Amino acid sequence: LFWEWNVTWNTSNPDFTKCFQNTVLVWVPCSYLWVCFPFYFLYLSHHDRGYIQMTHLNKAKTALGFLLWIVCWADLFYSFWLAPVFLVSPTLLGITMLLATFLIQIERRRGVQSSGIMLTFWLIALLCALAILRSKIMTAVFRDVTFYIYFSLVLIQLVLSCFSDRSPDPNPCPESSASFLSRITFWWITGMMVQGYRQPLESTDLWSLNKEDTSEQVVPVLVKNWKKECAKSSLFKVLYKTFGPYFLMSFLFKAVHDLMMFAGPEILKLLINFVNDKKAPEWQGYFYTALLFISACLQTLVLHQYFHICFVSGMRIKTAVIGAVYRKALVITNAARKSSTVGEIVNLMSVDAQRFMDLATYINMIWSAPLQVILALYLLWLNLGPSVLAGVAVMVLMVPLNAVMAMKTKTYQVAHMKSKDNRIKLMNEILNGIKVLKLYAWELAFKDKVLAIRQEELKVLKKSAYLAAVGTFTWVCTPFLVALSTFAVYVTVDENNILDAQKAFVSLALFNILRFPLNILPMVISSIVQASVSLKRLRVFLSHEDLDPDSIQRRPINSITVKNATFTWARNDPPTLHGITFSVPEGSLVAVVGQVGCGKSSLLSALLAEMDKVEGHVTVKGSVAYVPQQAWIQNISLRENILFGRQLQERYYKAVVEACALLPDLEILPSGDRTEIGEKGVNLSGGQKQRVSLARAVYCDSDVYLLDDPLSAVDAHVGKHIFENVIGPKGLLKNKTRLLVTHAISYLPQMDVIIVMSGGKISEMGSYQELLARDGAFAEFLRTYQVKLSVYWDYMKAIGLFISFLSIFLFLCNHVASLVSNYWLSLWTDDPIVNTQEHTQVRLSVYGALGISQGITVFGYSMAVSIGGIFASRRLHLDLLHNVLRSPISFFERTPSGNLVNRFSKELDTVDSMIPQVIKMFMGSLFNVIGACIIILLATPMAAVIIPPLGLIYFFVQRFYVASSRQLKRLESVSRSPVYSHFNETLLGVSVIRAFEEQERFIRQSDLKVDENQKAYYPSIVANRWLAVRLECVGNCIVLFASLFAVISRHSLSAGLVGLSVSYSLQVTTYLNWLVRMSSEMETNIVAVERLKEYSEEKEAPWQIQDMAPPKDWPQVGRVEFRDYGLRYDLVLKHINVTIDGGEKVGIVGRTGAGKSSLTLGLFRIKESAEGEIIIDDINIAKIGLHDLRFKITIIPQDPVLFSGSLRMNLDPFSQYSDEEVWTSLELAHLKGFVSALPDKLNHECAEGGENLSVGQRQLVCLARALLRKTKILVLDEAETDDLIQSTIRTQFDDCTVLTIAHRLNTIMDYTRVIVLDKGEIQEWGSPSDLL
Ligand SMILES: CCCCC/C=C\C\C=C/C=C\C=C/[C@@H](SC[C@H](NC(=O)CC[C@H](N)C(=O)O)C(=O)NCC(=O)O)[C@@H](O)CCCC(=O)O
Repeated sequence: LFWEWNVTWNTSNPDFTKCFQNTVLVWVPCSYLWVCFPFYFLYLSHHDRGYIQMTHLNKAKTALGFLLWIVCWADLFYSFWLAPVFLVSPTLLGITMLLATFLIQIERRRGVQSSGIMLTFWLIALLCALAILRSKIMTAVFRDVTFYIYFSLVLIQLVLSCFSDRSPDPNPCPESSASFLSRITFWWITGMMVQGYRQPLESTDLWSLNKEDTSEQVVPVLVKNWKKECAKSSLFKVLYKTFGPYFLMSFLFKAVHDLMMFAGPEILKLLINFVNDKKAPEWQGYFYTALLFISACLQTLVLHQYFHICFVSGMRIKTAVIGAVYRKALVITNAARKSSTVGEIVNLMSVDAQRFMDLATYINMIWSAPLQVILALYLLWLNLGPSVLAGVAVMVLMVPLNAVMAMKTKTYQVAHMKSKDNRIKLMNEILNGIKVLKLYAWELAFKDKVLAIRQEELKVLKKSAYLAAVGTFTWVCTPFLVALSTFAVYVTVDENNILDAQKAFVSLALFNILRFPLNILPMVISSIVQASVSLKRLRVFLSHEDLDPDSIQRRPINSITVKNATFTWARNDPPTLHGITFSVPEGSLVAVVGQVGCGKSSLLSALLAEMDKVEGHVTVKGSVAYVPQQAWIQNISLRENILFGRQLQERYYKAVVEACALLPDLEILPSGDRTEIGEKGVNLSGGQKQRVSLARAVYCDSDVYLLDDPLSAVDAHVGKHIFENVIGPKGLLKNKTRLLVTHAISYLPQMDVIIVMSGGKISEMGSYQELLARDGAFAEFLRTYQVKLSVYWDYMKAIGLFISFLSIFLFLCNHVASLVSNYWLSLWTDDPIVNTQEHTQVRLSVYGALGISQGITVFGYSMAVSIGGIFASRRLHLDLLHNVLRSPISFFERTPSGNLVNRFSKELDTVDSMIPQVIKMFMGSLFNVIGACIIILLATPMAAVIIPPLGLIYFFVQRFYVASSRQLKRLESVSRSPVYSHFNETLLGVSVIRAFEEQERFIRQSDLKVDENQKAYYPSIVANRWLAVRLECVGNCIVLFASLFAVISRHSLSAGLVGLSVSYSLQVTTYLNWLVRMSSEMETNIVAVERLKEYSEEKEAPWQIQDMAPPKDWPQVGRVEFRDYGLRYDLVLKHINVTIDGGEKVGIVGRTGAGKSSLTLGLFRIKESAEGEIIIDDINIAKIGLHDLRFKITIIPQDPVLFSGSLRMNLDPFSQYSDEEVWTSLELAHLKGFVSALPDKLNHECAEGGENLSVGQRQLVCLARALLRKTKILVLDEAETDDLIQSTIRTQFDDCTVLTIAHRLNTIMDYTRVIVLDKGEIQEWGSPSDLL
């Protein structure tokens, strides 16, 4: 009377036995709350949130828990008033009920608004009660009424448990306040999604993070663990175990998900067996159908809990890594600073942290993928037998083959990356010197130079396309690669074996499962190798030696005290300052004096605890303001540069700004002091950078100032003014202890104390007059001296219509072939079993041929698609480059250089890497979903009525997801860049920050910048889970209906038709979610194509008109004639009617604001003539093509910008002039001695802008360019080597006509026929003799 099959599996009324009802159905819920409870105290204790108040809901639940216990014990009372189960079961139920009410009580105490255990437990109890209820109502007072009361109370308790209790910024994330049901299905983001449909998302209306995802909590925890280990020993992975306890729930969730996923094919086997057998009740089939849907729903909920936990752990890992690296960068010693690069360190933060999030999502595969394949193997084995091994051998041949590919893809990126940077380093060199480049027609040469690098880069992309082809091939047809071999061996080995519907289709479903773990595991292994590579970098960085923090005694308010102190720049390097001793009293001006490399700047570095103190005692008293030699400028506005995170005082600020003589600099700058100075914003001259640095130090109002050569780049008058109003005894810092490093004698007599040193050693310090009287070292020193479809059509044109249509045809052929192969397997399964099947050889051969066609087609579209991607990228980059180069300088000056150089990099990276792969994934998923839907209706046509409900809801999520995700996927991208770009700045001014003691402010700044990025990132990773849960639920509904419609119509179809319909239904779930994701990725990445075709409407005079082309000797004499010239800019140039005769030296004089320089722009047609007819000799300029005239006229600009490469490519990019001409021109440019000195001869590799070369040399190289050009018309733009360049321009260019715009009248006096420009008009036209 406990368990039989007659009343439970062979009867049309599926009733449970009486004993089963009273034993197992009651042991399930009571025992469910018994194994988790002891484990629930762990969570309830470790995690606390206060206590919830006394509410009616909490009490209602507690009172019903008391009554429920009574009712269950009331049964024991009546039993006490024969059957053994009538004693233990009621008491056990009462006791577990007493545990339930105690649990809601303690959950109130521990502050859990919504409970998961107190919901699943009631759900399980309800289902058990429902089963007994149905049985008890089918049986029909004494003990039944107690059960009805129990069931009603349990139902009301379950309904109550759904509501969220009262709680223990104006925009907190609803993560914490959401109930259990909302947390399971991620419903709390729905509003944020739906708002994303009408109200465009902004960084302000974004949620704030939780307390578990903020830098202030995640970073100090990892820092403490890192400190504990170092002192304990310093290994690293040991520390990452801290994330383990949280990451541990991922283990349980993945373990549950694996079994839940494998419960699918078993139910499919049961269903196929049911359809095969005629003598079976319909309720049996309905049971399997409902069980499959329940299993799928539990699987998806568990999987998306696992994924969310895994993603949150990775985000925390990134946050902790960023925080730890930033906090360490402020403490590492000098040698460690130089051990890396301000560049590599930033790249370490940018790459290692991202790799950790990238790894986290699939690190669990190392233990899950093996189980997800091994368990399938055993299921396949018991289904088929030994023939499985012959299949798995192919699986063996798949892992290494797939791994080597993942090995190649790992390395090819490197060969691509170094090729990309080499391009992007060159493009800036083009963009910085665009005017000089387009002054004498270097557009083509540099275009070809860039295109060569582009081709070298595209070779690697072609190789990566060939690799990704095999990768996709394996991913797509690994299931069938296994299936064909396994079925062939199974049929061939033995004649007696019969392949029915259940074997073939359950094995096919199992292979569909095997597909994922097989092809993800090598990718996980490669990612682990990369992460372990990055771990070594993080180890060697975090383990760096921090500089002694107490080396310098910083006593709060004899001002500076040094006795017998020797300092080093490294532990093993020799001392730089040997045995220094000096006492600087309060409010005294001390000047450090020495030669180059003496040790002056080292003294100020040592007073800031930047040098490594090998011995001594330093007692700097009070706050220190450091003015470094190399000025550190924050990208913030000039006002905040001077303020330096300090309260603004209008009177003090306005006293500081002009005392540094920053008023003219404020005037020239556009926005004044609100202008964005720094590398990214407006560039500033060195002297201006010094003034701002000094102004910042003066505003900081310290007592001790360390001025490491503040007046190096300021002019003599500006320097004297600054010293008078700032550093001098009658300036701003009169009472401040100033210690200045100088090599200028002009202010030395005003200094109170002069510390003169030699070779890092104190050498007879003293006051100026006393030192002069002593006549020693100081005397010697003094004596020394919604995307539109048009974008998609444009991209498909860029690929090429033939390639695009061929790729589309090959997908259709691949997917039709796969569908036909599966249908053929379905026909094979249900064949006359005439003892076995006789079509075996024929059907096996046909199935093999279809699969070979499938594989050949798959490798086909990828190759076409992948090659089409390369073709489109090549054409897009070429078009962009041609449009930019042909564009006038007005674009360059109007559009920011940063925005333009963004597309030359990010857009090309997107088109080169992301777009083709996303198209492949999107179209593969779309065709798989369409094919599965097609098969569903082929097997069950009545499933068409299920389309409208799903097709509506699928329409909504698809409409709600992409409209919102594109915002977040953008909001994150624009927010992660300010993080690293901040760190770089912090890395440039570590010494300044430590001197001002502003570590904490920058720590908070970095924490805030990381938190903003996380705020942008977390909603996206929750939107992924939201979308996936919705679409997986849709897929589970479609599997439910597809199985149900086969069950109801099992007398018209075959288990094979069922086997195929349900098997494809199981595939629909994992493909709908990826289809919508890939639609989102397409709608986000295809905008890059629009950004690339933006400059399509490139606009300058067509080069080489070839219709009015001039003769070879166009400047026959060089007769220039400005005939009523007017230059628009309202008119800078106006009423210009001048004539410069051939071979007549002519200069242009004028003040700032005149049309002097603009006149040169007129000669080279930089700006089109608003009204003018400039004619050289007998030919109009406006008619001639640009290149022609730009080649026949030469210019020596203000600052010659030398381009990266060899000197010969600088002189002659086209290599048109012979080597003898280059040598002669270089000799004639007073450069033969220097140019012969480089070991590379003419191939000297000059860096960006010729940093290695001096300014004089670069000027002479530009003169050499002009001389090598050998043209009759030459223009000069004048600002030490002036004597040399002036003599050289006066030496052999007397034959040629030279215009000269000089800000100095001394040189212009030599040139006859001076033209003076007052405000664009010709004020005077005649020789300098007539001028005076
Ligand atoms: C892509 C292969 C090359 C191209 C092949 C051509 C066409 C293939 C057809 C369909 C494409 C996609 C199929 C399934 C997704 S499936 C998405 C993936 N897997 C799961 O959803 C986990 C479920 C799985 N069954 C398991 O074992 O847990 C995942 O981790 N999602 C995380 C998230 O939600 O963000 C995988 O591609 C994701 C892996 C992508 C990757 O890391 O390269």
